[PDB]
Amino acid sequence: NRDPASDQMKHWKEQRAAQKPDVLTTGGGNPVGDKLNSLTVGPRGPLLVQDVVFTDEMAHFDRERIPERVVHAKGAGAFGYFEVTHDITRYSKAKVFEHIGKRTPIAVRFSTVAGESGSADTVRDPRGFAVKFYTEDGNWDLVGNNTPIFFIRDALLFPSFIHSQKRNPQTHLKDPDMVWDFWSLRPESLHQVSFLFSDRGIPDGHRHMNGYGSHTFKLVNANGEAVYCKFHYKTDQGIKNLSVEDAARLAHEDPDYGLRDLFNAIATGNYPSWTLYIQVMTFSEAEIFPFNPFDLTKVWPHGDYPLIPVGKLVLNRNPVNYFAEVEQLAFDPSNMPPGIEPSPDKMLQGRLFAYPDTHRHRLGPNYLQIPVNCPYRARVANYQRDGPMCMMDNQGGAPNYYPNSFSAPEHQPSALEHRTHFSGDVQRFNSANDDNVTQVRTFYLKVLNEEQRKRLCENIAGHLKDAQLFIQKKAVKNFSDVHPEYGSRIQALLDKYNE
Amino acid sequence: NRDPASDQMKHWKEQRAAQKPDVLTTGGGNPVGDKLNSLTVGPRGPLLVQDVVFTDEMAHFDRERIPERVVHAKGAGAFGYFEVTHDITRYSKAKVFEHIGKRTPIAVRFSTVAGESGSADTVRDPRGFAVKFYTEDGNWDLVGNNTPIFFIRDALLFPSFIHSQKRNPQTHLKDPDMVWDFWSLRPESLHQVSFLFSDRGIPDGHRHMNGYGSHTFKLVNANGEAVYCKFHYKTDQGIKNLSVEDAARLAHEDPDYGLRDLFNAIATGNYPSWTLYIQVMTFSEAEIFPFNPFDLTKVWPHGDYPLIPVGKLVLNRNPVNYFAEVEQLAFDPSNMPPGIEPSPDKMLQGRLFAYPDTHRHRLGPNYLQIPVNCPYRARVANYQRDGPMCMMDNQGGAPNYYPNSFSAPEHQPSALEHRTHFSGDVQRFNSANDDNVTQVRTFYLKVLNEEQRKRLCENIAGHLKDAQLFIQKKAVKNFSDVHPEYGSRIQALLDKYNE
Amino acid sequence: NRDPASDQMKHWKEQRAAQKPDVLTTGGGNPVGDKLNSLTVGPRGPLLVQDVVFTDEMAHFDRERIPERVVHAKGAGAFGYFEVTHDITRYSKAKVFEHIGKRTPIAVRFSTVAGESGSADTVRDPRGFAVKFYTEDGNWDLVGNNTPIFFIRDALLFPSFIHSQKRNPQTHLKDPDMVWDFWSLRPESLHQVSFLFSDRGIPDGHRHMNGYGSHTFKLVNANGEAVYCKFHYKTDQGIKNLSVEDAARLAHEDPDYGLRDLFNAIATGNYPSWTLYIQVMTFSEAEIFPFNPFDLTKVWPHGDYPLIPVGKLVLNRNPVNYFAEVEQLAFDPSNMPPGIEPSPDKMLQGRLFAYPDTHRHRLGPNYLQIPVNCPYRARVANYQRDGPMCMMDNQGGAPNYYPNSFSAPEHQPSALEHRTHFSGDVQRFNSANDDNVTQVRTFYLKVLNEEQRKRLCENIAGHLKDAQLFIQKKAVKNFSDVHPEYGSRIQALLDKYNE
Amino acid sequence: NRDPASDQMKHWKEQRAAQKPDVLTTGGGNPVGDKLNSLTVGPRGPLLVQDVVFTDEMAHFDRERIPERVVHAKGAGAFGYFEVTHDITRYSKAKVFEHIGKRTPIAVRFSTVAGESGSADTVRDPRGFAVKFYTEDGNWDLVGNNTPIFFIRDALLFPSFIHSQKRNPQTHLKDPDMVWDFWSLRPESLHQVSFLFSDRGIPDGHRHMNGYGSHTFKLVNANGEAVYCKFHYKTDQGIKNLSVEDAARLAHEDPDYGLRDLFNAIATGNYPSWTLYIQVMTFSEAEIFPFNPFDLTKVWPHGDYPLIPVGKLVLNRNPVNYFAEVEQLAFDPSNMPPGIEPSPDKMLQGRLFAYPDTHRHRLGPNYLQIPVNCPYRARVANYQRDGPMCMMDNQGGAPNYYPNSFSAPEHQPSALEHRTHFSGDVQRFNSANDDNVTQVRTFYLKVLNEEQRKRLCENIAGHLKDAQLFIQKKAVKNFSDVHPEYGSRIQALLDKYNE
Ligand SMILES: NC(=O)C1=CN([C@@H]2O[C@H](COP(=O)(O)OP(=O)(O)OC[C@H]3O[C@@H](n4cnc5c(N)ncnc54)[C@H](OP(=O)(O)O)[C@@H]3O)[C@@H](O)[C@H]2O)C=CC1
Repeated sequence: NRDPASDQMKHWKEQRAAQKPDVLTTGGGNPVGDKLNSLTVGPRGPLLVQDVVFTDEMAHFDRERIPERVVHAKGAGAFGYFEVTHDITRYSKAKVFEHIGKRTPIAVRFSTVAGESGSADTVRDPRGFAVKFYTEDGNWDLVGNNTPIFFIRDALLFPSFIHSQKRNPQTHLKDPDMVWDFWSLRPESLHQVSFLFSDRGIPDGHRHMNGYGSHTFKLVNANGEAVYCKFHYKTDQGIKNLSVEDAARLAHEDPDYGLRDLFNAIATGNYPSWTLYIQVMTFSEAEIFPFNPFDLTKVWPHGDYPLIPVGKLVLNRNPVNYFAEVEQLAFDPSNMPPGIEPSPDKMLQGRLFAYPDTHRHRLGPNYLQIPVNCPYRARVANYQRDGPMCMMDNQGGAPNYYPNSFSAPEHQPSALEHRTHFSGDVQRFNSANDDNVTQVRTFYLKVLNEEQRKRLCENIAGHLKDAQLFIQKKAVKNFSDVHPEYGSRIQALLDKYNE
Repeated sequence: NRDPASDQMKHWKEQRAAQKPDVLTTGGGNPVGDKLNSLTVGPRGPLLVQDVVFTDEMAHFDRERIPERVVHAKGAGAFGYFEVTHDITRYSKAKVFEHIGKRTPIAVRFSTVAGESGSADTVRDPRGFAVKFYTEDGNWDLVGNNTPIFFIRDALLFPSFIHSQKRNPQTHLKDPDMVWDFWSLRPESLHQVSFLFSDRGIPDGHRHMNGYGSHTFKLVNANGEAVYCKFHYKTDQGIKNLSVEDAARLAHEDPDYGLRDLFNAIATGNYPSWTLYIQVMTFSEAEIFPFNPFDLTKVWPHGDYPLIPVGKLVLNRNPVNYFAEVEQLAFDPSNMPPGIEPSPDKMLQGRLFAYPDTHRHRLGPNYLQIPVNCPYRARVANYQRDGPMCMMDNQGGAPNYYPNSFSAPEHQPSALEHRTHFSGDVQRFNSANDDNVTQVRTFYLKVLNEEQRKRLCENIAGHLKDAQLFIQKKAVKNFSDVHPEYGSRIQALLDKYNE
Repeated sequence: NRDPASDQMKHWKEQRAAQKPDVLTTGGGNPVGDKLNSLTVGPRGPLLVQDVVFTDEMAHFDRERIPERVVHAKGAGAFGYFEVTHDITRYSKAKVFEHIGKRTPIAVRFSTVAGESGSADTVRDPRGFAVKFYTEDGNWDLVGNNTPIFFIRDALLFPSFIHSQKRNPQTHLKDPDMVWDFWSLRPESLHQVSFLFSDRGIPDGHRHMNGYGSHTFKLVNANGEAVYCKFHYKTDQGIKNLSVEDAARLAHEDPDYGLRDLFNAIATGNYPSWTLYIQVMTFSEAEIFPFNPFDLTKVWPHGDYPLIPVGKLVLNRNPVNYFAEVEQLAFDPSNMPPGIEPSPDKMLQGRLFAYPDTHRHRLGPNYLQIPVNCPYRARVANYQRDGPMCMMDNQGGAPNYYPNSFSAPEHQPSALEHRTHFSGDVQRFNSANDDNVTQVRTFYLKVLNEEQRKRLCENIAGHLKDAQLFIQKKAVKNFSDVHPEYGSRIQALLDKYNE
Repeated sequence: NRDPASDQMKHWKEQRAAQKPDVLTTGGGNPVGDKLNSLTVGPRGPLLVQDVVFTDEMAHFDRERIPERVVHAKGAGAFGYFEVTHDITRYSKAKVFEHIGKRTPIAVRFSTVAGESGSADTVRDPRGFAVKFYTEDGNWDLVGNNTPIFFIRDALLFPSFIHSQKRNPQTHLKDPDMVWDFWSLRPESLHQVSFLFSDRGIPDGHRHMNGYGSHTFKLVNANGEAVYCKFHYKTDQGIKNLSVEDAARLAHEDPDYGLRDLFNAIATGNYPSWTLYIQVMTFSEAEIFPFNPFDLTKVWPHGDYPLIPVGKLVLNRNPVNYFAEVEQLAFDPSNMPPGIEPSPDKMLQGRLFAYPDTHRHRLGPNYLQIPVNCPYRARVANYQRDGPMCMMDNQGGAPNYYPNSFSAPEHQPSALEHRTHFSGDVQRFNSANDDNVTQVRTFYLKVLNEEQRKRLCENIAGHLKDAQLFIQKKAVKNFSDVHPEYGSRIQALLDKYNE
């Protein structure tokens, strides 16, 4: 008698004992007479083409795979609801926030960043925390991480950053020279790197970590007034981390530790939950903010910008088929219902394009008609047609052009976007040296105690150890810019690692 | 007031008059505020990425097209039912023939062969007549033509034949040298070419032609007893042809003559129907048959093997969305319910591989989950999993391996196929010199009268004249092998056409 | 003996006449022993799987087709050169214009707009005129039409317009009600529609029509100064059109009239050529221009902005394999070498995204690695890696991330784009009511003579007659906004055809 | 200084030291002026579509992934040559064996079977060992394992078997009951399962293991005489394994232990070499062989059928780009040059279909035109045309149909297959009850010593304990069917694991 996950097949048989097993059929529904023996000429003769039973199964096996996610490939999924606990209709007119008590079905995916489909869960890396809201004003995808910040603040460095985080193009091995050459040349990453190599770099499962929308977003109320915001969904189960000692053992003992823990939790009625908060910044407060309010490498301090609670996230359902419901999950930051809008955040702007595009590649042009991705709580009506694997009535014989005098769907003026005024030059602005150390200086000295600062440099030194000396001296110098003792600790550890 | 086809949008709006038009939404279900004006900076400024309304629409527009069919690309569709009128249960145990009165939902596609998506309907070519039967034991695709025979009798020559009937690989033009160089090198085409260039080469729409399964098929009844058979669909609307003169006029006046003719018919309640007949040959009679009974270039003469009535095919429903319902239609001759099986027809054996193969490319690995391709009157249960665009529960948490101790689907031993034993060396047997002339001589002398043979040579000479003299003399000689006068009539016209 | 098009294979054999025929192989290069006969057990036995010769040919045949172009599917191709004849280096620093006499290889594709792969060439429609310049600064794609203007001025209407021009989503028929309903609700189409329905709507082949960039572009010289421009590449063969009477005859007599004609021309040494002009507008003149200089439904009058000659485009080579060379051609308006840039033209803005997107769908992620699409006169080096069907060294073992301390490719600061200043509310500005008639009024009264206007109304009336009366009366008033006699001439024709 | 693998970028820079960095261009070859900062409106403004530098970079990143291999996903690659050292031309007429001393370029891929792209290398599993021979008669793909046998002997069980070895359809976890539920229901796997859980289940890298073709193949010499054969390709480095103790440790310390080991070896001049042997069975010996000579779960004993040496395979070159050269490597067992032919092995027959099929999905229809998949030592000439991503001239304007009178490729009668005679009922013959225990018994009793048997049982029990008890005792029952002492040593241990 084992954990509920391993008893998956066992329960399925029990859940069906009263029923008789179905007739085994071909993909076309034709009953198979025998599926253990190939159609051959004589007992030791060759196989026939006429064996259409064989081909139909064999061919589908051959196409079982789809391209994995280009980032965050290793993933865990769950389902539940979002429930409003406070009224913030003064900030957002989004129906998902309409009144206290309102529930919205959600879909959540947890993931790592660099690891592939088969990688270990208990490794040092950021963690994905994507949430899909099935609202009546369409689907809302809040694709956030377990950190309030990221390593870079311009989307043009994202493909580069990821490459450096993955495998060498010739050797196909993880190479720390790629890792630290990038990080040391781009000191803006100092903030997020400090987070990653801290205790929270290896969370104890998916239920013991916080989530952040990271990006500054725009909220718009009914009168047409707008504010900026941050999304924080903090763990109700409490922050708990794994030791570098306990994370490494698990890496071979249970590669899918996070997958198994989440599944076991929900299956056993122990439902994990998060409390959704926001921070709010007025357009006025945005212009006087000491840093760039849309810099993804920046946080909003809690003292100046307190958390305003909105609701609860509860995961109370395990997926039924992992592939069909979790691996085919597609999240689009461009999915924003009326009342929630993007800020001019350089990184967020890039994500508005990238995600729908990649889903059309990874899953298909009509990925939005896949059940788990469908906005099934909205009525989709538009002038979009066809595409590979078209799955519904394709909107019937409805007029497919707009405008028309034949009463096909109409635009909704209520859903017009907030109008902002901008001015300046149209060119590429250098953002590389906005203040990269001040908030990092704050994190190191004020948030961490002396013991965590000690482990922080150790985790850093242990990985920086593999880079060339010129990359090392560059990294240490970048760290010294945060705090001299911080920089001197890492290199002090390095002088011991270099024998 | 006009024909029903053109009034489609008019009728669509009338059908909705009580309702108010829907809110125009994105694929993610988010209402759009305006879909007539782009998000720009100032009235004459640049476009913004944060405008996801444009991208989501445009990106979908970009992927509207899927590969057209490699052959029979130009198509017309309709739906209806198959109804059993006579008892043929002594020959087949197939549920589709179970008792008199039995109805099966069907799907029919009509097509030409060589023309691409935009070509004219009224051209000389064979015609497709594919019928999809939605039976309880899965789908039955009886994929037939308007001819009992074909141009070739070996599956390895099919790509070649097709290439020769389509466009020249350099000029992208129809090439008479490609067409007849082939035909003259493969005299077996003499039978079907004679059919093609007769009156029935250009049918007056799809409602005035017969359809044939062409292939000899196998029928197996409840006792496991087997016979060979042919399928015949004779028009209840009567054979009716176009003169080449009026077919040519319609080619520019109405490129979609056959498509609209069908649509207008059904919409005005005038439902087209065909009468299903069979011919039956016992294992005893097959071996004493003068020719190869599985030779696709051979008919079974009515004198020896008369038609046995089975039922009626009735088309009484038009497609609602052509693309979702007719362009994504997939017929697999390999889709055969218990009671219907393949003969050793070299060509039919080849078709068992090709169609499922091409559909996985054209539509996708999971093309059978598309509504019109789905066997919705049967329960698909098997150990096939995953694949791109997985659309249902993916059969849940059911055990995905076979055999298993967990009550996942089981084979059904009753649905085993009839067992025949075969022998001779396993080798590549030459089929080039089976009787190519006897049945053709028969067709020329017995079935055609003096005026139709006269037009037959005129229709042939009119096309062969564009081929080189060495090809003409080669083709004519093949026609001379059929009948001296047949060869001599063609050469008489060619000498005038050659100036 | 026949035209060069018909003798393609004939010449192919003679051009090879000295050599022995090559060994017929599988895709894996294995020689075939027999490709006319299937491997079976006994002369009348079932086909074997062990026949991998059959499978390999058939499997490839099954995948011969790729998704056709969403628009401009019916096409003719040629290759040649662009030669600079005049000096415009004071306007553009682009290498393609560097000195007089300089030649650059080009590729040209001709197309209609609405017709599918099999549709007729000689129909009333705009004509595609895409030119790809293989410059040292990368490829330059000038994707223009045979008209200086278009039907719409916002990219959000393009999917709408196209749908209206193609087949009904239910009946799959061309629908005059769809066609004019769009046009009548959108009077901005009045300009281009006026072009389309008089003589130049049906050009006599591809060599007797002009080409236009239509869009306003930006030119930037060595001093960093910018101007706006229009591209006109006018035919050296002279404008020549087909009458409605016989253009219709060719639709059925020779569906590929332009396809054959273009091929025949080059092969017989008559190389077609076009003379490239530009028009130039300063930023200052853009500010005083009476209309929106980026309204695609507007021309720059020759009086105000005279043509400046640049060079010749000459097509002097026929393609060798149509598919590999013309069907796989991908033109990207986003392909612009340093010195040539986009204006804030809304329609042009949309094309920057749309074209690269669909090409990744239609052809593939690595579509730029296809020979005709490859920038073979430039050195492609970047941090792009992998993707489906990667065909080269994949840039070797070079570092794939940027920045790096390992001497991977570097930015070229000179190649930065022009800096413009923009400001205004970020909002969707209504352009629906920009002047729709003035330039149209000018075209009607000043450019056309009395019979061309008479023929113009006939062609419109001949097409509009099939639409509903409310659509007719709506359209006529739109035409009346151009000129009272114009609307009334059309209306005089409609009242008798409506019996 | 570090291992050669880690110094890849260091060395890349050195090889380039004289050179200055390339001009960074778009995929279309246009140089980019700045690729670190985005095109925006104002320093803190929104992103523009006009930034095509960004869009195309992101879009290509979005499409970097292709479906990983459905099996054998985790892989290592190397290149070298095959050298003939002995004469076996009396057995085979294949050009790869034509004379002593002859060298042929090879491509090798090493792999696990079940693990995905991110899985650990040092796990208990079979090892893939594929060799691609680039012969003048086309490519010869010898797709073998590190075992002479397999778990099953019929192709219809392969997809089922694989699923059981992979992840649970709901929980997405490795599931021990799935593994053994299958294995215990199919006792033929006892042989391969016995091999797997012995020392050689976890080899010390890829250079310390043997390769086997496993399948019986056919050899044909010039006289048309045929023999059956097994390929045994033995390591020159000697068998060397990792204990499970350090194999578990290496699993988290170095996920790509084998990948790095292979690369490091080749880079340091330490070239791995293996010796190719064959076993030969005459048609006469096949009829008297006590077991099925085509049973993939059976070996040919060395005593009756001694090893005949053929040549050497040597790997002396590392890949330059892993993706282009190793991840896109495609092996087809159906790729067989004249002189090598398939036996009637049920499993091998299935693989003729499966591999070409899956590659058309994974890589593309035209995957054989990929450099590493291309038969560059052969001339591909045939009548195959078009398809997505066509990369050469597509065989020019050559005639695309066969037969033809225009001197296109001709079949080569020399390349006909060996002709065999067969007889029997065409039916599905049951292979479940061929002798499943005898050859396993000798391995346990005669080949293993007393300590290896002890560990064999420990490793099984260590893994089998996780399955349900009803599954365990059934599996244990199979082990006792091999030998009573073998079964209960295992059973003594499971009962210890059952607390
Ligand atoms: N046996 C068959 O299935 C067919 C036979 N034939 C040809 O007729 C010869 C004799 O057949 P037999 O059965 O002995 O005598 P029949 O006269 O009974 O064969 C009559 C068949 O010829 C068909 N037919 C009549 N005119 C044409 C035409 N212009 N183009 C194509 N088909 C036409 C009829 O179609 P309908 O059924 O509408 O009268 C009928 O099916 C055969 O050798 C064969 O070549 C022709 C078609 C099929």
